[PDB]
Amino acid sequence: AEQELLAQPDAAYMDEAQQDFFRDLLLRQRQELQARIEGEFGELRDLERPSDEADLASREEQRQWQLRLLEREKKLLDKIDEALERLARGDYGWCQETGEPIGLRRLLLRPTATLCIEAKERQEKRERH
Repeated sequence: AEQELLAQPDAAYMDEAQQDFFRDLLLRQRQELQARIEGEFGELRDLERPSDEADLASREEQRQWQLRLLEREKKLLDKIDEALERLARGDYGWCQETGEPIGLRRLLLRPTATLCIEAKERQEKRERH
């Protein structure tokens, strides 16, 4: 895998190559998410289909569930679009609190992540109080 290949470079963290890698990843996820949203939309235009009196009860509260997913989903898209821009500005891959590098492994599992590990530990530790 290119993942294998990538997880072998060194203090070349976020060079033109490494960046080009994640731009690919993100865009793929973007198109995937985009098309999945389009799904949950028509999946909604199926509860807008002519309603009946009896099935009205559950069908409404089912539409209620959809709208929250469709909402989570729609936001996730922006999260990606934001990271895709971070890449353009050349601010990608770096921890926002401390300019420190965000793990390459880390970024692989969540390309969308904005903090490095220890920053997250410290932010979760504040949350505890």
